[PDB]
Amino acid sequence: GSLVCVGTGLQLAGQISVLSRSYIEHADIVFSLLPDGFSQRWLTKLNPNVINLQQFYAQNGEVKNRRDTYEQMVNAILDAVRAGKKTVCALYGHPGVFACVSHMAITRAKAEGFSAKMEPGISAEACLWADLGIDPGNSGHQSFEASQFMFFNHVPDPTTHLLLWQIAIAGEHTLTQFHTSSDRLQILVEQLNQWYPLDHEVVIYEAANLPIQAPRIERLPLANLPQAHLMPISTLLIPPAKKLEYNYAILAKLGIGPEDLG
Amino acid sequence: GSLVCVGTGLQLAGQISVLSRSYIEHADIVFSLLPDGFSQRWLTKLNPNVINLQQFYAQNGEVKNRRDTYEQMVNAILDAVRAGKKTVCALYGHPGVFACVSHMAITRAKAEGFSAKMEPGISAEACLWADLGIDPGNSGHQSFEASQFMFFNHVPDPTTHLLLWQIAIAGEHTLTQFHTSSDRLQILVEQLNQWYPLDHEVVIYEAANLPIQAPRIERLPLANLPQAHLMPISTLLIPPAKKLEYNYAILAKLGIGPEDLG
Amino acid sequence: GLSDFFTQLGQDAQLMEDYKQNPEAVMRAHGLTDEQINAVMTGDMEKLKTLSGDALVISHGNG
Amino acid sequence: LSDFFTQLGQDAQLMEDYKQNPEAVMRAHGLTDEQINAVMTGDMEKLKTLSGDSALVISHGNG
Ligand SMILES: Nc1ncnc2c1ncn2[C@@H]1O[C@H](CSCC[C@H](N)C(=O)O)[C@@H](O)[C@H]1O
Ligand SMILES: Nc1ncnc2c1ncn2[C@@H]1O[C@H](CSCC[C@H](N)C(=O)O)[C@@H](O)[C@H]1O
Repeated sequence: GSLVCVGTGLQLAGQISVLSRSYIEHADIVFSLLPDGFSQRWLTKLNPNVINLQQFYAQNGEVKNRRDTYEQMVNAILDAVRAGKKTVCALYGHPGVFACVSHMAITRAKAEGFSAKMEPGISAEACLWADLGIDPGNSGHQSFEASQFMFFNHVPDPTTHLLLWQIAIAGEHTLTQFHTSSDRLQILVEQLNQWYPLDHEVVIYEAANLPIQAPRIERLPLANLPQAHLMPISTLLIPPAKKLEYNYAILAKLGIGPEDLG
Repeated sequence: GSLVCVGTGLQLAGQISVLSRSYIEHADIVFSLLPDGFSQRWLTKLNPNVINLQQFYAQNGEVKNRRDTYEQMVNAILDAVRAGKKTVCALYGHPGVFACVSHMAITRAKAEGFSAKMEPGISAEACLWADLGIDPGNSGHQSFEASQFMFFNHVPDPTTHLLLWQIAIAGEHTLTQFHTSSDRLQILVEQLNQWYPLDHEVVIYEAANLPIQAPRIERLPLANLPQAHLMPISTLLIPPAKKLEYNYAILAKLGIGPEDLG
Repeated sequence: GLSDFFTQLGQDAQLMEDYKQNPEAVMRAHGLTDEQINAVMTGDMEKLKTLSGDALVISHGNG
Repeated sequence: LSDFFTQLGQDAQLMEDYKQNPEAVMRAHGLTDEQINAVMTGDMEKLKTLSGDSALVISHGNG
């Protein structure tokens, strides 16, 4: 048995890598976690032997810590591998971006002496740059999980493009809710007010999952975030607050200056 | 005429999206910028009408600003579009990740009232996460163009995974050289020494371009960077210098404590 | 019908470009109903799923 | 070489076969000993020389 974790991307059918598609096709069994049913149908046509990981999420207003959900997911995957099945894990976007299941599975599979690897996919971040036409290298890029950015000590560079993932559950500490409250978002706003003004234009982005669907690019002042309509698949883009200031200290050591910049 | 910029990923043939491949196939003309001649042959067999953008780079130890190169690249692409050709731009990895050609071509295309979009691809970043089994959401992620980090004021978060792109030309201010020098990289070390010890393990990462090629994952102390063998395709990974510490300030506002974390 | 169309559209750059030119024409040619087309034009994803039949968090920030 | 690498890169079946027994698969596709050696030694440069096909930089940071 072996494990290959692949990404399908965000778009239906067309945004998966050629090789990653081939893995699914020739897989003995596929553990899937896809955005919608259209994507689920597509997969089933590629490979009929599919197990939906979705089933491990809380069912019926049940109080369940996601850490247990993820653990149950990993176990299910490994069970297939241990049985001797050429197992493929198919997660939406990139299987290793803000996704622990794949990393955990591969880690555990290796520890048990099984072949396991991860194939890169197109993440929601990749889609963002293209849709908004922003180059992360232009002035640099930062990504944080929204709740981690509140619970732990993170200092952002206000000259870069900042991404706060899982903004929908920002400040949800129990890991048993699938959305947060406006009050939690207000605290985050207040925290961001250290580097970013209240009238600073932010962007709520949502990559399209369907080829006939247009992406969500909602621009609004940071202050209005708490009243905004957020969904699980919502990513918060916080553009630069300042421009790039020169670093004379280093330039001097380099023995150059602004006028010498090509 | 129309423009569609696509990524071919890093790996040969199999790391391109299903849709992006389709675009190349049905394109009237293709402008290419691929890593090697294996990828060049692959493209040629997919669509014979290919113009390689590689030609616009400095030829024969010539002194040429890359600003001009990219300009000539953009102009060559637009000429096709203005001609009326259904044009596709096939860049390696992700077309809009640390790449100004596409964004510049798309922007100019729209300005001239042409249809132009960008399809996301798999970038060297996406590969890194998969090869090193690192989740950017684990402790956070930051990306910076090496030289920009030296020339301008950037403050990294030592708790996050930090990527420095184009480390091979870090400090190359003329934009005429293809590589920097050890003395430049030495100054980078001193700069990084503000947040990272000299004995801090960094990783020189190079994603493979061939399916028989293993990736480059060289671990070494930050101090030995200046003596390290760097290539244009080399990315510098700087793991967290510090672990996540609770943000009591925000926790208090949330009216919770560390032990309340799910 | 609806599912097969979306699947093909998302994979075929030829059909995709055809769709861009004339969404309704392409959709009607693939036998999409008026209500299905309206949903697409108004971008009501919800309805699209209802007309077809029938969580995405895979991480946390608690360390 | 070029024909083999393109296939290998696209075909997951062939890929899994390769990782099972690299030399076996390479010999099966008619790669020379030197070519195989180059692969095992990880000498990409020689692979190119043997394929006859002897700037990835598309960005700056000077503002
Ligand atoms: N369609 C979409 N558009 C925008 N952001 C999305 C998205 N789907 C997921 N996300 C972001 O990703 C988070 C889930 S974590 C999983 C992300 C996925 N592996 C990827 O590669 O993108 C969401 O909370 C949101 O911040
Ligand atoms: N094969 C490879 N492995 C690792 N990093 C690479 C790489 N090819 C390019 N890079 C990185 O990308 C920089 C060039 S900018 C072009 C990046 C490309 N659009 C992408 O999607 O990755 C290099 O200086 C290096 O930092």
